[PDB]
Amino acid sequence: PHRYRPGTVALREIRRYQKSTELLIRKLPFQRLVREIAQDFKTDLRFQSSAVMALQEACEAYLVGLFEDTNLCAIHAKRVTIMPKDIQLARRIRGERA
Amino acid sequence: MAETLEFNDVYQEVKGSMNDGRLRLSRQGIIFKNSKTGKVDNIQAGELTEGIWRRHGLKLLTKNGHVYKYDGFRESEFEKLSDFFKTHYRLELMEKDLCVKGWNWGTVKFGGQLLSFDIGDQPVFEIPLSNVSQCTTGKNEVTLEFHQNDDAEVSLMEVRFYVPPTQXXXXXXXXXXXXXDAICIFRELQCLTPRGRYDIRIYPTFLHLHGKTFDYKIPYTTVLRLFLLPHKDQRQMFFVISLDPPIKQGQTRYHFLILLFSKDEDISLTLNMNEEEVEKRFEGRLTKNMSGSLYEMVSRVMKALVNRKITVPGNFQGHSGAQCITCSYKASSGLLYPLERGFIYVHKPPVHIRFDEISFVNFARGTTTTRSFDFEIETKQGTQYTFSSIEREEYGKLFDFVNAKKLNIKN
Amino acid sequence: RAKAKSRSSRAGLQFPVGRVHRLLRKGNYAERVGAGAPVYLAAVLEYLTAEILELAGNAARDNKKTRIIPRHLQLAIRNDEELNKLLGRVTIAQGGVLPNIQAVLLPK
Amino acid sequence: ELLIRKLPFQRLVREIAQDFKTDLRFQSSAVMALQEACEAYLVGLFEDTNLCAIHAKRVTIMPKDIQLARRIRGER
Amino acid sequence: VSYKNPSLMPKEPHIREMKIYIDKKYETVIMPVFGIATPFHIATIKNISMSVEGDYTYLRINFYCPGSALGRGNIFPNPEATFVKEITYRASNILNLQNAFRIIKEVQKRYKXXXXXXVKQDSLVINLNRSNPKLKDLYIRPNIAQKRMQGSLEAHVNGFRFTSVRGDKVDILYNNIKHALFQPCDGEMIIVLHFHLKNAIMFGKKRHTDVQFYTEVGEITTDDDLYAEQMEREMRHKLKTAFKNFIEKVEALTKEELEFEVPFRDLGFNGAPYRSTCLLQPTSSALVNATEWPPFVVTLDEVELIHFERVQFHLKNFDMVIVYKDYSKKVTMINAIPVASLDPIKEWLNSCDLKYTEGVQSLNWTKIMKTIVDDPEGFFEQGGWSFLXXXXXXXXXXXXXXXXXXXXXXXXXXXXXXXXXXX
Amino acid sequence: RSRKESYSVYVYKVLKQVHPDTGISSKAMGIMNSFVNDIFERIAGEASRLAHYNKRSTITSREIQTAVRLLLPGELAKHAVSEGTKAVTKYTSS
Amino acid sequence: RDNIQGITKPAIRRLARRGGVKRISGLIYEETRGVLKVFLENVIRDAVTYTEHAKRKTVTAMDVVYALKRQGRTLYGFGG
Amino acid sequence: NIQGITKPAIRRLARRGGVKRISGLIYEETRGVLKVFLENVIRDAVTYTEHAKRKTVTAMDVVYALKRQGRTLYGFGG
DNA sequence: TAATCCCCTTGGCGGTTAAAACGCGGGGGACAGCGCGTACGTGCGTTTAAGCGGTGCTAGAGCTGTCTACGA
DNA sequence: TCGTAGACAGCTCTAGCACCGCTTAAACGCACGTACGCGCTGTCCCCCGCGTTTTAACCGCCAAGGGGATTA
Repeated sequence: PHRYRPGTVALREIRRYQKSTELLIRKLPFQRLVREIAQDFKTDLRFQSSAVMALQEACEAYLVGLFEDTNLCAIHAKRVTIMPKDIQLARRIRGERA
Repeated sequence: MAETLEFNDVYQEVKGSMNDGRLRLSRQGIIFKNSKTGKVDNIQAGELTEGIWRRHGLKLLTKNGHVYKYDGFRESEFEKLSDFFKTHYRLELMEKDLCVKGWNWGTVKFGGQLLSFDIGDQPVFEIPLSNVSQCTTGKNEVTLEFHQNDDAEVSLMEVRFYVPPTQXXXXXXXXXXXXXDAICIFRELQCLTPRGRYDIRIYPTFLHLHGKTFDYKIPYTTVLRLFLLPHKDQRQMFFVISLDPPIKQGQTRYHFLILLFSKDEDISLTLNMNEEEVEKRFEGRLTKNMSGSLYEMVSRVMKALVNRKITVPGNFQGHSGAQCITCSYKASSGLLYPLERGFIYVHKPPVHIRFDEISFVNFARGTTTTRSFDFEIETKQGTQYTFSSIEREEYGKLFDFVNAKKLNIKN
Repeated sequence: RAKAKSRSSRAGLQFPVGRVHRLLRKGNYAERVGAGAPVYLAAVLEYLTAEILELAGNAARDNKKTRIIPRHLQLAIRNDEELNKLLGRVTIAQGGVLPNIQAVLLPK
Repeated sequence: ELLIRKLPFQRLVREIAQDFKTDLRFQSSAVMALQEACEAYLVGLFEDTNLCAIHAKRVTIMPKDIQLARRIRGER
Repeated sequence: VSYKNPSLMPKEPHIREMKIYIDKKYETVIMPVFGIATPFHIATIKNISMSVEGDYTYLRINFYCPGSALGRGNIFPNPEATFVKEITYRASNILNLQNAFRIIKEVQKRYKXXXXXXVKQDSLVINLNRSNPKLKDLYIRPNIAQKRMQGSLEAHVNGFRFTSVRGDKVDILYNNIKHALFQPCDGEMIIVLHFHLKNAIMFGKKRHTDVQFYTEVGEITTDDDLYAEQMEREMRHKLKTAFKNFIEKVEALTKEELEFEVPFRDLGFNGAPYRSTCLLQPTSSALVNATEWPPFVVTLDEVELIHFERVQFHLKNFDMVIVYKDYSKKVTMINAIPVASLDPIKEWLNSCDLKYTEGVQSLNWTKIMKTIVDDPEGFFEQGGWSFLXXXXXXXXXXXXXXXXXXXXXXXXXXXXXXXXXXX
Repeated sequence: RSRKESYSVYVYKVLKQVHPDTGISSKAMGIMNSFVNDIFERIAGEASRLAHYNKRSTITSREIQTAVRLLLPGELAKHAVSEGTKAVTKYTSS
Repeated sequence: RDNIQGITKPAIRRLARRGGVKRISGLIYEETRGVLKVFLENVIRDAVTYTEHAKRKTVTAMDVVYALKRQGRTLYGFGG
Repeated sequence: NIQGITKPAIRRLARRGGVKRISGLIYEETRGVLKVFLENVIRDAVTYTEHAKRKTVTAMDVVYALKRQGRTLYGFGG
């Protein structure tokens, strides 16, 4: 029908999302990369399920505060579109990678 | 009567501060030799229309259309040149001084060869369209682009105007002068100077940015140097061209043609020249149908256009093996590439500094680790520019490379 | 022994103070520990967790529902003041996010 | 090295204590460490904000630069 | 004009050598228009700047035109003549272009020094009468010099005269003052008789309107006795009673014609109309912030209505719009207002007789003035100041009909009940 | 059923003294049982270093409450001070 | 094998809208992948050492306890 | 009191911070942030002395204070 | 503390629908440019209070007997 | 139920504590030219919006196994 006004669709999206919590990420498409990464450190390392579940929680948990920090950086930038500049700058505040 | 006259020192104004020539007279017209180039122009009695004595020389108007702006004369040349003239012409010189009001209100007349502008029967200029190079219009912009043929003194570059709407008109005969195969044609060019996405085709003595809003030319004379530089992630590549003069919008200047390519710029090209003719022009190098990395594929053609060598990014691996680092400079933090003979600062602005032109360099320190080092460079022209935000390993790589360039570090 | 009249019953509370001091003798943080030191912290925890549950019941009234969900917790703690600054670095399992919409993200 | 002069600083530092507990004595020596910790949480406290101003593309500074990075530091 | 004669020459014959030139006494630039050395009156010229690359410079000179003399009123006697806007010269450095470029700005200074703007009030009738209101320890702000001027104030049958120590007389008429107000030194730094004029009168260096007279009650020295506070009481109370008697003397001459209203510090708040949070106070006809320099004196009579700004969560400091009656007077924003003083200022508006509005929203206020100075009812054609209020828009749906949760919710609940203990 | 000495049951009572009927996710019961230990540790290690600083091998409740004054802000800190104080003096009365 | 691309652009977008942002730019994707996986590796590295300290052959959730103890980024309720 | 934070001392910090144009409200802005940074490090120091039951305050108080602050630097044997 | 095991992890999968990806249509928002007015930095007079040399000044940190009482 | 860490005096003594001059280097404020913040822009452009294809990720169901928990 009428393609929707800008933002209004995404406003309904974020209103749908701010209540919700559960995983936006699949299990085995994530697990496959995780087991791939773990073998690079060392072979012969099995996983349990629940640790991977908690890590799939924890990675999203790390990313989401980063996302809102990046959003506040765009609020500073006063532009609708997101920017690659900010994250490094956020890490320039966070002292993560130098 | 007398048959000639001579002044080997008098000028004639040709498009700015043109220097001396050689007045010679004759009983039908004028033999003006150039004392610079030996160029002799001749005027006869069938040509004479007008001459008026201003602030000083024969400011003549003939039936060649020409505006003979002779100058470098003394005051009573008004007599003695007229002493050669007196018998025939039926023309004397007024003391005009066409206008000295300094008041803007007048009318422009498109001259048949010139461009006159009047303040109520009192004009200020009658300028031929040879004196302009190119021209754009606007509202109310009237752009008269003046490119000097290299006089070291004062040279006019641009005069724009308040012309009213030119109701039922425009810059008509203003835009009526000199006209300034496509060898190859490009598609989807990520333009950075100016910003946008336009294309450039390749013309016999120049090139052309074809675009949607603007449309620009790239002469083979105006180039200075092929620069070939990457992005530091090597996902992109910086296609920069050292140029002189910059191109303008009237407001900004484009000293360096900056373009952005990716690493993915990989396609075949087909040159619109014959297989003997590609090396009749190229000489054994650039064939009709080559391919590959367009950042290199285009620039191979660009080298044979410039007939000048390749600027290569250095092998200096700074922090994390990167070939550069960013630094805070001029409302921006941009990368600084080391080179064979210089440094280049992307992006806004592009600033190149050669090694030899540097007088010295110096540092400045805060106390904490977080990029407290503040590094400035003073050139031999007296100018010094300051580039902050340097870490300690960045200082190690920097300081070692500067010492490898044996540069005067004031400390 | 006799009747197990608890030290915690002599504190009138719930936490296993003898087992708490047993846990204290695991990390073994000094050669001796005062007897009220397991009492004091257990009292503190039983106090503060009760306030946490009191706020969680308020959030359940906000939910108008029955079972406490983990999304209530950011509804409690990320709406709190002393705990929110106090547990800022703490990430919350299945906590959700707070409803935080910017006014610049709104139309004319 | 050192920017803040001693006595108007340290009289105000001693002025803080009565809000917590009045009538207390102090090392003169401890005050210098407080100066160091102060100027420690001054310069790096300013550098990030200068990075915000260059992300603001400005020569001057604003409190929007101030309040942002402290939240990005997790201070508030 | 630039010149009148060919014999009105440049000060040097330049086109034999092609050198730049300014004629100062005729106030004109003389530049070759491709060899045509033409003069130009400075009053027809905007400005000048410089760029350079290598040694090759570029001196742009913008000239006055519609677009430069205006935005494209005219004191310029032709609407539709062809003008110029700018020129741009290029030379190099083997110099004087910059050295004459620096001479240009003070020519702009000397012209507008020569061509300035040109309030002369009536000469105050000094009368050394019986009830002559005179008072001591009186300082003026703004001062005659940059130094803080000392003297006494002497009220007369038609106004005030701040006779300085030097004898300088400050004639302040009855019809000049709009808002004569008095703030006591009650927990203050001064005790001020402000006299908000209606005419910026020329004295000292400038033409001033908000002029105040004050007596400091400060405390901080940089050189437990209970006589220091009692000496402070002697300097405050036992002198402010004589200050009230001076109020009685100046109103033994006005008889409350030129009033001195009481501050409302119960309604006074540390807000920022001059973008610095000082103690505003209402009076009987003026919300005044004359406690510090400069004094904010607003006429409450010329206020159409009041829009409260930033009436929203997490805003302890909010703002307010003084929607004036005279929209030609620029709308000022009283800022950093406490939330506790919301309803007190509202009740003050109920005493100010204004049906007010609130909001969080903001817009370009000069744009709203240009909307409303074209027609005093034309912004009232937009619903008036109900445009401040919302009006929503059309859409598809809110689409939150199935706003539910886990129908198959988790069975995590009562763990157990079987338990025991030890020691 | 996972018979380890996480607490999980005093919670199961002290809700019922403030909300006698409210269901709970046992997930959140585990959240709080972890949360107990999460503050137990930051009491314990800092109590250890404070017992080191005076060079005193004993840890009584003043050593607890000083770390409490460190670790908890304001009036709820003072409330916890009062509630621990009344309990310690209650076992002093025993 | 290419499982870094296992995270999808719309899942990235649902994270961004759960992150509560307004407009997408497609450049952020691999950036976020790199910022993600390296921090993951920072966790995984000393996480391996914990099971090696337990001398076992299988990763448990006791590992991420001490991992977040090193991070100061702890969750709750995950002792089992 | 807090007015003793002189603008040129602020500019010494700002040019040590490498900032050249500085807004005037930042002067009064940072003064409260100073006190915020003070009060945490002073409160636990008071707590340290009260636990140490003394009349005087040491720099070891600052040592153990900045440890809890996560704001630990060194320079005087610690 | 060496056997024992059963209580956890795994290779690839039958089914098939909600989710992932390219593209066509079209539209939404950055952005460098044009002024244009403006406030903090520089030069400088002025204050002037602060670092330091010196006073008199006394109450608090520190370790040694001691014998003991709450944790072990 | 034996034990030793530490609170209660006690001496030492000394690290500060509060001022008065010297003087002398550091901050306040007046005046001012200006580099830069700010409003309107216009132009191109880069994701919505499905459209269509696809496609692969997850439930029911299979056995295979394996290594950490669990018992004197």
